[PDB]
Amino acid sequence: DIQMTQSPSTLSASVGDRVTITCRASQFISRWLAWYQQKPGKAPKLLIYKASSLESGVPSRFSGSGSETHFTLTISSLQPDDVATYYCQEYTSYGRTFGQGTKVEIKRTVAAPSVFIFPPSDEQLKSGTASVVCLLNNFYPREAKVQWKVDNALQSGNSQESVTEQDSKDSTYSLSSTLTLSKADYEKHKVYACEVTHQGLSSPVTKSFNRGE
Amino acid sequence: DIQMTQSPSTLSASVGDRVTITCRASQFISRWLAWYQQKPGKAPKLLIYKASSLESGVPSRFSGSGSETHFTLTISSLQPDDVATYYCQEYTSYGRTFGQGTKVEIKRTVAAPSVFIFPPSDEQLKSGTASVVCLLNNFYPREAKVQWKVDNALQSGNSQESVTEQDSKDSTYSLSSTLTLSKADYEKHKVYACEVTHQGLSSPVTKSFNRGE
Amino acid sequence: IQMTQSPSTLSASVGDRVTITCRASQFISRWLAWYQQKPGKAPKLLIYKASSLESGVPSRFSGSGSETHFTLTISSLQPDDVATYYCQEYTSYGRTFGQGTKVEIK
Amino acid sequence: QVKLVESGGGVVQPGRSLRLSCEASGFIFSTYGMHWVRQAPGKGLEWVAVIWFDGSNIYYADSVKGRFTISRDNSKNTVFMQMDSLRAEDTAVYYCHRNFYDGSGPFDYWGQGTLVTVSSASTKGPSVFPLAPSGGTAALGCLVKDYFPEPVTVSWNSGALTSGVHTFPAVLQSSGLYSLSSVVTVPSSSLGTQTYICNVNHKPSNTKVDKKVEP
Amino acid sequence: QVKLVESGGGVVQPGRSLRLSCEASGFIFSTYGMHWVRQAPGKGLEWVAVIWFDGSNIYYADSVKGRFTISRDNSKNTVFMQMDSLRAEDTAVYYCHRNFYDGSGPFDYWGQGTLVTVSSASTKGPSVFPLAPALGCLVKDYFPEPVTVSWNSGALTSGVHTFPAVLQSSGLYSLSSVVTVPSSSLGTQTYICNVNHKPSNTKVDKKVEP
Amino acid sequence: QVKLVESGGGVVQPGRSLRLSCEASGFIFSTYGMHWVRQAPGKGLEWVAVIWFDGSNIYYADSVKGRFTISRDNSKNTVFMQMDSLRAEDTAVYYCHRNFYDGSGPFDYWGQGTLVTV
Amino acid sequence: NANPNVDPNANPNVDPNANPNVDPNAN
Repeated sequence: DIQMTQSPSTLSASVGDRVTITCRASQFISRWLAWYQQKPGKAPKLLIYKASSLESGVPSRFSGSGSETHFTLTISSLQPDDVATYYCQEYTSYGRTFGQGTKVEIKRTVAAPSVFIFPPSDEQLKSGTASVVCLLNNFYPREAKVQWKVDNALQSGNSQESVTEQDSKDSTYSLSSTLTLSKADYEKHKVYACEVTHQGLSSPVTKSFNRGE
Repeated sequence: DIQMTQSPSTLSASVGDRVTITCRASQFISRWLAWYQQKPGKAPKLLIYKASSLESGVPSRFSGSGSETHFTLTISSLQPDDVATYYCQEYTSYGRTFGQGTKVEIKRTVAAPSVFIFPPSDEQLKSGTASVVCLLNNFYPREAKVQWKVDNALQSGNSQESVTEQDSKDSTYSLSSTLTLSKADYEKHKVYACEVTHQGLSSPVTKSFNRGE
Repeated sequence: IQMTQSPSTLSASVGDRVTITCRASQFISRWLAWYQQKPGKAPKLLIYKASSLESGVPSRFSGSGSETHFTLTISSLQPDDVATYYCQEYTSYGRTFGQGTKVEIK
Repeated sequence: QVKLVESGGGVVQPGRSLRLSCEASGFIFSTYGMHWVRQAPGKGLEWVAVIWFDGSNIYYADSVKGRFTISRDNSKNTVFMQMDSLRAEDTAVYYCHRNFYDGSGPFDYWGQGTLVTVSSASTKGPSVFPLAPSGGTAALGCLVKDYFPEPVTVSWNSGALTSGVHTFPAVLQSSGLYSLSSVVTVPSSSLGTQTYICNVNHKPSNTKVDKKVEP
Repeated sequence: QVKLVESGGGVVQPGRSLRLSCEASGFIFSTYGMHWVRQAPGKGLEWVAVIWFDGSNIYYADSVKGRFTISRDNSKNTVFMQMDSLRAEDTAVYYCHRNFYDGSGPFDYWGQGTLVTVSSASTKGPSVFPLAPALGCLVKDYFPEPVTVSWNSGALTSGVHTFPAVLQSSGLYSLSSVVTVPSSSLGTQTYICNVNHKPSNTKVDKKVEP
Repeated sequence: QVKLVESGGGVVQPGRSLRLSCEASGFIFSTYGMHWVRQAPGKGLEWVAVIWFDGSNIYYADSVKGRFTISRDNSKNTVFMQMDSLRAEDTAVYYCHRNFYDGSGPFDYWGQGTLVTV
Repeated sequence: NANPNVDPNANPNVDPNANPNVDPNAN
């Protein structure tokens, strides 16, 4: 069998720059390669075949080269509409083989996150499960940390976080942190808080509230 | 032996846009197609080859077509250098195979005809055969009907009609109707009439001729 | 296998039709390649199989011929494209080059 | 023209059979083969099986060999796929792929994809709760919880309000049920606004539920 | 430059034989081939025959095989085409087609066009008649096409209508022309219905008077 | 990737057997073979010798039939060349060549040369 | 038609047959 690898796992570049992605293989596959591209929530599209050529309708800012056991793709002057995932491919028998996938995103200045906290409602309290949510908006880059305090006590192993895709207008992220518990724990304590730390802020931001108001 | 078929043989746009012509083939011709264009009569002229490639010097005629057996040609707004006849063409081996042909017209509005009649000339009477003409001028659209009455008697099978090509200034058609007969039968009748009907005229109009006046 | 090339000198202005002859020894198949060498560098393949053109090359070159007679033709000359041209046969295991054809000046 | 359609997806319990079917319209299937390509919920693409026309050359993947079967019906241009002994790891989106190259260029065509999932759980309707928004612009949210299977569609004001909206990707809880929340930023003093509604829509079970959020 | 010319053609009694010759001036016939394409009067185009450069690849149409043939003389670049046993519905306009796709873009060249009309008749001059009072001119009983008709030797060429020729069942052609005229253009300078027939030199000019 | 690098050589006196090496910098050498080719100043290129992987055809040139000794080396890919009884007209620049044609096109990978002077 | 330099094989996903009206050196 033949295994194919892509060296850079993720990329980051500003507008109007040069980016390169390299595909490495084992064994010998001659000049047979093809580079795909997939935008989120759709079907992939062919870009380059035979490792040097170009299909009709593709802008001429893409290029690719290499032979035998080392191939590469170069993009110059990155416009902000080609952010997607790119896959290798090799067609030398009755069977294909794909790569791992390299992601391309955009860079810009840092951002200051905004923090909100929502207390539980009565309808979910009636059912028997209480969820506490706090939300982070408009921050960059991706790395961020949120911690959960209940009655000035740290919790772990019972919270989950979710992040959205990078927007196409302001290029900022958003994060939601949810903590689940049973009711007895909810009326047992009185004080709740989630604390947020990031590169952008000078000091960690604390948000807290009290049960019953 | 690759039969081809085309879109309906007539079309109108009224200086509109989004005019499409569809060409369908049989078997597998891969992607080898060409689109021609012939003005009333000079010679064909080439526009597009490989089913999407604009020629050198041709104006902007957007034309995106598929593969296998389906092809389309779009117009993208119509000036007045696009009244003609368009043909498909294949080239996959030694030989060619043309299509049928599709025309394009221009619509402005409804119009009313002008009806005139000409009595036979005396020299043509001496020739032994008489001919009478009903002329209808400046009417739209092409459909029309004329009837010949000889002393209030309908006739058929001894008349012919001729219509020109749509004028490039006022975009109206002209019609001539010729009725031929022997001199002896001509002397046996005195009253003649050409009666026309059209959508523009509310009522049929009859023009009459009486011998000897 | 002994080969030869007749036009050992060239005399043409900027833009002209030039021809080069690559007479062979015996009846080989369509196994021939053309090499071009500029001064102080390494050779570079131009055309193989006596007809093909190979990728990443200007279209101004064209080779032809078969049997025992093979030729090369360029539409123009261009100051960029003055160098020496060698003939090669790549049948069997061993190679065999020919003689040079210097594109002379003035 | 040419366009492929595949069907047979859905839900199945862990270890019974299931049959897919991919059919085309526009060509005659007598030239080359047809491939099945599956994509995991958040990973890269993978290849499964290929069948030549008048099926003679049959090739499978490495982690799928043994428990799958693929065949062609010799009347129409329809290709089948019969799956036995499913495991909890095979939950993905299955396409239908066909490409080949000719001296004129490339030809490639993809299906659309039918989701296939394996688990041990029934079908349930989502539960919808508000988030009270209660100095600067505010934010209000709508929380769906215990719905199965994916996907659900949410929209505010029947699509009238589509500015400053966010819908985080769904996550899987330990018990085997999904939950997600959707949030909207709102001006500071939009008091007494026209209407705020949670339009939710679930396809597997018709449970269109609309709710309202108030301070 | 590059151009093509065709010779022969004209009028032939049904049956018999002809010979059409295509001459290409501007290049040298060394690669690819040449085709013959015909067009019926007021209908679509259709393919007839092809020839390759050296000696081979001779293919014909569906309803032209058996009859006809194609040939290329050596030395000079001539293309000959022999036809025989011509019945009706083979009267049309023939072109000479050269086409190939290469390099920067396509290369296509067409010919002027040769007219062939098969008929069991003979040459004849036209007969001109006026129309009583716009004003009209009628030509009848002439063969073969075409005829050029105009007014005032082109001095007055505005508002002129000339309907397409109509084939009479007898076997002779006829047509008419009409020119719009102002309301009270009394005492006009001259009105000459000049007519010209190419096969037979019969230049006739007439006058019209109310 | 293939990048042939040539090393080993220098100033010599009439009569010696200085070694020549063509260790490759990429891929492997289990396919086809490898050649040697020289160029003396004021002359065109000329053939030298050809060696396939393992024992195979070792056909020599015209001026040096049956006199040179060239051998492969199992693993640690390299081709070794040994000449004896040096004459004076053997000063030139030596290259390393590997050519083979495939259904996708050619592959040249022209090496780099070194100078040898008697 | 047998040399030790040329590799005798084929790729099933591509069929080589040039169109006579077109040269095979088209980009």
